[PDB]
Amino acid sequence: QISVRGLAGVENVTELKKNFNRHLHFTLVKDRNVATPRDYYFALAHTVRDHLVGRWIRTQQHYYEKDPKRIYYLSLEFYMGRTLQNTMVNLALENACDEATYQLGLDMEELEEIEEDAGLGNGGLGRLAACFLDSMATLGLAAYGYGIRYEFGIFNQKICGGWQMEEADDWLRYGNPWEKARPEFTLPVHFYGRVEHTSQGAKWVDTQVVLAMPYDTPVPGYRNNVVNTMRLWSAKAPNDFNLGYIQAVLDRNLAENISRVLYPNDNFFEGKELRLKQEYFVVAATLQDIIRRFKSSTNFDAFPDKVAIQLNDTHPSLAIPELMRVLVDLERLDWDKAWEVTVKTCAYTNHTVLPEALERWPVHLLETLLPRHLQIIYEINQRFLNRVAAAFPGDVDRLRRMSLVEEGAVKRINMAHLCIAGSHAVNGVARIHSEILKKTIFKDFYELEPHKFQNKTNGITPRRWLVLCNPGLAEIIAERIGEEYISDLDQLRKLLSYVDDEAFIRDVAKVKQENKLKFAAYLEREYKVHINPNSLFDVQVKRIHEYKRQLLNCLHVITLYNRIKKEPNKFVVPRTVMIGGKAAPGYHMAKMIIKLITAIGDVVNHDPVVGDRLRVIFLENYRVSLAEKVIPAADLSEQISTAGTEASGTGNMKFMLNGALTIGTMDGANVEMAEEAGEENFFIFGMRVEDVDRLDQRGYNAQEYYDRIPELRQIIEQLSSGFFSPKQPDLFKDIVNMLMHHDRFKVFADYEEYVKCQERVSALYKNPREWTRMVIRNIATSGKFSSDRTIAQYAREIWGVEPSRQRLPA
Amino acid sequence: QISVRGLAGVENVTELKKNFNRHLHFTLVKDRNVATPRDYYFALAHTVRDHLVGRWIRTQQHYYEKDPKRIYYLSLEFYMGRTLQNTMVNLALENACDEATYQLGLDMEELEEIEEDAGLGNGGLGRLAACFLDSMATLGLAAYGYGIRYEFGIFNQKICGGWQMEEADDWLRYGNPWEKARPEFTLPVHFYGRVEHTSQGAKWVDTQVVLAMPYDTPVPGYRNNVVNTMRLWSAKAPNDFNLGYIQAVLDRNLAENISRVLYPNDNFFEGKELRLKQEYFVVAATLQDIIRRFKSSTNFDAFPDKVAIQLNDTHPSLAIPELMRVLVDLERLDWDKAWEVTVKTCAYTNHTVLPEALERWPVHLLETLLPRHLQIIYEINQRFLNRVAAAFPGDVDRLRRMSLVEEGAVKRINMAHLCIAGSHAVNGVARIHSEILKKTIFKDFYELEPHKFQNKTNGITPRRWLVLCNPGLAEIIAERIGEEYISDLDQLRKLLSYVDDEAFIRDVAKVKQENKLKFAAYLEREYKVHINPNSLFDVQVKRIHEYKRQLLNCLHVITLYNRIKKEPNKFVVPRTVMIGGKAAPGYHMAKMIIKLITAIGDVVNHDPVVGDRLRVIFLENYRVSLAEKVIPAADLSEQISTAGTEASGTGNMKFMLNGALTIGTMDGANVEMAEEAGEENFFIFGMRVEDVDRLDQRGYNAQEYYDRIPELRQIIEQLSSGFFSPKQPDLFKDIVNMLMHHDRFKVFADYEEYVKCQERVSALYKNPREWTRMVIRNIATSGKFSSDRTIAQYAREIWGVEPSRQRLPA
Ligand SMILES: Nc1ccn([C@@H]2O[C@H](CO)[C@@H](O)[C@H](O)[C@H]2O)c(=O)n1
Ligand SMILES: Nc1ccn([C@@H]2O[C@H](CO)[C@@H](O)[C@H](O)[C@H]2O)c(=O)n1
Ligand SMILES: *Cc1c(COP(=O)(O)O)cnc(C)c1O
Ligand SMILES: *Cc1c(COP(=O)(O)O)cnc(C)c1O
Repeated sequence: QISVRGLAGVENVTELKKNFNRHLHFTLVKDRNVATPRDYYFALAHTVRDHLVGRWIRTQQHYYEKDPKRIYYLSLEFYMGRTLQNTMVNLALENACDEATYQLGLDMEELEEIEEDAGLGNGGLGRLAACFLDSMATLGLAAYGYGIRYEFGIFNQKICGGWQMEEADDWLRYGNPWEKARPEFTLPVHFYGRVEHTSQGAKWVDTQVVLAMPYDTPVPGYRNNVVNTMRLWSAKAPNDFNLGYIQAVLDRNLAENISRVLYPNDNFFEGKELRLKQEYFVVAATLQDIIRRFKSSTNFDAFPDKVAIQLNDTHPSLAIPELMRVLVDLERLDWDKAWEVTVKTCAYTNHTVLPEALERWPVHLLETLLPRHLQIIYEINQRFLNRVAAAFPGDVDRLRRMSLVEEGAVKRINMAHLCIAGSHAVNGVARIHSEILKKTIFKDFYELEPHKFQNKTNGITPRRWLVLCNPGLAEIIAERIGEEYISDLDQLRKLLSYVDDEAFIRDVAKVKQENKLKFAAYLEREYKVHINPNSLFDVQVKRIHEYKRQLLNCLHVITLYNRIKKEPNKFVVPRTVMIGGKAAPGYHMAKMIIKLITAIGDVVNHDPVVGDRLRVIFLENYRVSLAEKVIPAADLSEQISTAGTEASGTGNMKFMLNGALTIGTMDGANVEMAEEAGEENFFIFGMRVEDVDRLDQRGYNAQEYYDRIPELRQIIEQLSSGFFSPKQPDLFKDIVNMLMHHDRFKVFADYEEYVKCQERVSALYKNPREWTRMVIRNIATSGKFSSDRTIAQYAREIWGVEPSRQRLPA
Repeated sequence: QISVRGLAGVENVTELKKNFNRHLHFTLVKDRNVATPRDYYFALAHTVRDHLVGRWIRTQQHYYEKDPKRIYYLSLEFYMGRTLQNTMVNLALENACDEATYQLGLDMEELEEIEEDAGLGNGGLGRLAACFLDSMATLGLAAYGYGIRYEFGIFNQKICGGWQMEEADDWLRYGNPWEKARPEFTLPVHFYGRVEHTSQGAKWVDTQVVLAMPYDTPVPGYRNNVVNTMRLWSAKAPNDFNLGYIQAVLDRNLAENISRVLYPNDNFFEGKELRLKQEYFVVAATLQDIIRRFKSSTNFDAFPDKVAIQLNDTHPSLAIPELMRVLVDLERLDWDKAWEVTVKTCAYTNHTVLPEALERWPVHLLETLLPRHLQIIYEINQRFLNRVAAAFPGDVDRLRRMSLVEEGAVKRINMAHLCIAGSHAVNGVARIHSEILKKTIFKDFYELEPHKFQNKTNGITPRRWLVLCNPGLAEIIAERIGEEYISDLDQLRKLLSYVDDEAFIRDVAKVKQENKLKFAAYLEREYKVHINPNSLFDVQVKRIHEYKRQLLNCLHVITLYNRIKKEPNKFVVPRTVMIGGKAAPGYHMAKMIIKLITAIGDVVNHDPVVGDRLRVIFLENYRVSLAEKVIPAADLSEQISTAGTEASGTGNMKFMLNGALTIGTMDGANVEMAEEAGEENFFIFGMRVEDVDRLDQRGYNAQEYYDRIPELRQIIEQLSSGFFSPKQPDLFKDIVNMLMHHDRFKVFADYEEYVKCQERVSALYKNPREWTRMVIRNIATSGKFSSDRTIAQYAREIWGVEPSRQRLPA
């Protein structure tokens, strides 16, 4: 059908069809008379999977022959989403498969909607890992993703009575055709026990053993025949476990619960034992696998030359003391040499500066669960502080500030401090975030070892986030500059020479209109909700959190509503305000924010005077597959976190690449995006980081804004009086109280400028031609935000390996 | 290689090889350089499985088109064993596969040893179900096996320090290539709740829901292209289950524990709630499936004409009140009509008369778990007793004896009484057992409804128990009378005309010698134990239980030992005494019996004076795959249960078909076996049922035998004094005490005659020619014991369907 989707050759279509029927028969054991759409989806998935195996096997054989340096990306989250379409895109089988299923009398798009999302992540951090695996394979790096195969991923969100309800994400129910169990490579992981000091070295004994069973999933690069591996561990009890009889067998669940479910917290630390077990489980099994592969290439001096371990945040920070444990206790290396190897092998990536998100584990927990690791951590701390004391003689407070051990009610281990000490590189995820790390929370560490600190601005893969979700846009772009940009996004700059091209302007605007129509139809299909395709699509999708300020968006919405009710017969640009995202189960304020959003919709969407001029919809169960649908349909991207809180953000990049203009604060990557496109082509507003600091030094008093802004006051009074909750007048008392007395994120401080900026957005939307020209300038300068650029920088500046675009023989 | 194993055509071998490589590559994702024997086993299994699918699909389509009466065999146990070789035998692919793997450079026998046993059973009852499925498919019946897919089957037995140790049977660890999950057919099962009585009928509400997910396994008939289905249910929690957040997800295990593990009891009832849940779980899911299939053929009058439900013991007895519940509460039929349908649909098979094995569930358990079913049971009881009262006016004791409700400390429901009342047929499993049912425990029921009582003597499938495990014997037999006997075992009688044939006598004896050599080699291979292949193989394999009297065997062994020590330089026929079997985890006496056996071996096997004249080995982890190895190698089959206790026995039939002579009591099927072969060709001894009764009436006093039998006294003194347990002189005090004061099975009463009979066995073994001629007379008359004969009788006399030998188009 379309160019970028590959060729539909006669031979290939014929071969796909026969293999499709073969799997339906032999694999699914069904016939065309009893087969259901799900059956057809699986027949197609297995057919596509077959094309991966040959490449998968030779890629791994290749790495064996050449023995390049291996990159191990450790993460407790991999937000993969669906795999079928992505695989077809990277293998250039999309048009062929579409034609083949068409000839078999089936609609491939219908079949793609049957695949469950692999929701093994919470949000940005997990999605970044997913985009990174794609870029590493596309850049020909010998990389391996290592994580946990959760039986239940992020919960499915249902909205009942306007409230979020959670339900188990049983994503493996019908089976996962993409994974391959490798029980032959099962490894043991130890817990509890005690430390015994003998003649030669310490020994960790009397431990409880839990088996780690690996499952491998292929990660295809973009049309280069490279297929890397993502290995996820599953917990299994040994057969002699707890071995009345019946109970012992039933108690096997205790050990296997380790890989049962993903903790649903976004930017928030919960110090539960089960979570600590998951963190060690992934680290212990992974390191054994790494060392095994290394030995099958004694001389650990070359370990750093053949291995690179990237820690996605502090979640897998135990890799540092675990590596030391193995080298010292098992391999018998002296401490100093072991430490040298560890530091040169590990690298740490920080993703946030929010205090409540940093991991600080209670010493009593580590003491009971991992006694040997606690001893190693103390030793690491002791030697680290000796170095600090020698560099800053007499600075006793610096010593207490930099310690890995925090004193107080309960002693805790600061995992971030542990990561900085044991890594040769520490990076932030956006220029401003990395600068904040050096000026604030890690200032002491930066002064001790300035060379360790770097920046690696985040990115997104243009395969899934452009070609896959927006083929219409990828096509009109390819028509003008070719297909090369898909693996070299910087080429989009060439589109700048078409900003005055009347044909292109029309095509860009047409693609957007088509996406909006398709999404508007979807909302009625699966959610039965009417919306005006002609209105401006104002969307904010991301996890619900106070720092992301969905509340500021709500205030604007209510303002628009009050203004209409004030001057009913006055013209206003029609808007469809869409807000979506999940709230962590135990985050009360976040759940109240979702309720407020639906409550506003209940009032606004049923007011006759408003008509189709303003709609407020809450997008239920926001996840990767839904993002691929709503982002291509958006006109306005809301990125309004309080300056200094959103480390980078990645959703912002997805919107920019797909034709949406951005309204946001100078926070995270927004700064670099505005810098690339030009501030005149971005809708910036609000306090800058320096302004927030000034306000804090002076003291933030929300009452002041309430007293001086009539429109704001009216909104707060509506909330308090029950205007949005008739039957429950004080339903939103907590929200008002927080906004008025303890708003850590200064919602009111940016209200005026936000509303003003939004007016400028509406003014531009009234001029179709100029709105589209600004969109073109955004798309044309989004090249820097490709994860291929990010990974190439990690490769050269941290891992010490050269990326490759060379194809492998198919 | 051998005739009975089929042809190895050029086309077939070529096709098998290419498909083998295809699966190794595409299915296992491996190459010949990294593939392990397990990998090769799976490549072969998938290759063989492919040949099943076509036949499997058309067989089921066939039943849809013709709509014959369906047979549903409900059992909580299906002792299947391995599936690879059995599938090849029934599809006539054995020689072709052997040749193909040979050309690929692999030993197929080595690969077959890698497959885990499907140990979803405890012993005879479970194995019978397995043999029955094979015969039903071979006889072209539209039959379905329905059970539970236990995650853990019968435990693996390890022997440590002479004691049994149990370990989880994680048989699904590497995956099961034979099963096909059918999540699309998942059904809900209800538990707890309460009964609500409304205007029209009762309603079962406020129940907890557990999902039943089916897994289908193909059951191929013998070379007739018929492939039936065995559907096993797996427990799954609904996604809204218990829906802090984390705990709710983890608690899903509570519901899924229902299908976690098989209760390891043989001939013993344990009234645990979890077991009751398993029984209802299989019954509820199965009945919904049956009715669904029936409706997809309102007129429930024809239900009995299209459906037959066979209850394997009382384990699935809840099917009776569950069927009533559905017809009355859901379909709205009047009681009388519903009862008529139920009775004509259900049939019950009793497998034992031991009081401790009968199911008697506490009313308080049913009351809490299945409130509606308890009400229905009371109603059934009320109407049943009204019928008894009308037939035997004034006989109040009969009323209390026949009630389904037993009074006492705690009220219980007698499931056996429930089954007789709600079934149109009740059968025993051997002539003598069925007669005992009518004369004793079910005497009252027989007098009320004589027509319901039948006999269906058990049998074993000659495919697995002859062709598969003893190809050498199947071959020499086929050489003389053809291959027809494999599906018509009665033809073995033609072998009677070869009893004087010198060539045949030599071949029969040669096959046995080869089997013994092969097994002797196996014992050293996997268990490192030396044995003399020239000695007589005296084996007793079956679950450990006091009624099976492994203790009587031990007494004989010790007698042989003492006699040798008494007259060292006297000649005696060399013997290798092999005893094997698992003991239920909570059965103390059974565990002490295993310890005694090993202790005897410790003494006997290391006594220089004995030499290679006597060896005592305990066969560890006895299971189906081990039975297929030891039975073909046995010379003497020990079937020595106390007369009246072994309902039928089936191991006895396996030994008879494979060339072993039998020493046993006139119990169970032994009676019919001796009758078929002729008592002169059987080694019968001991009390007959009538003798046991006489002894009980008089009072069994073990002391009497101890006082009058010097040799017996010596043995008891050796046991008591610690002769077999030096470091622990009183280790076997419990055994001695039981034997002397409370032996329910009169071990001493049969001692003298047993020892005497054993001497007659040794005398015959000294004459090779005559021993073999007697063996030939046994093999030649074992035809009656084929499960094809048993099933044909069930079909005609109970289910009302005609068996068919006609092939289906392949
Ligand atoms: N636990 C955490 C910490 C940070 N983050 C997020 O990670 C992404 C990727 O770097 C950032 O772009 C985002 O700004 C940050 O909040 C997250 O999703 N979860
Ligand atoms: N729970 C029980 C009850 C009887 N049985 C057994 O069933 C078989 C098959 O009919 C009989 O041959 C055997 O005699 C009996 O003990 C058993 O294995 N388990
Ligand atoms: C891209 C993405 C995110 C991250 O969005 P931000 O706005 O950067 O927080 C979160 N969830 C999903 C499903 C995503 O695709
Ligand atoms: C045949 C068989 C049985 C039944 O044996 P009996 O001696 O009749 O009790 C038990 N276990 C296995 C593994 C069998 O194959």
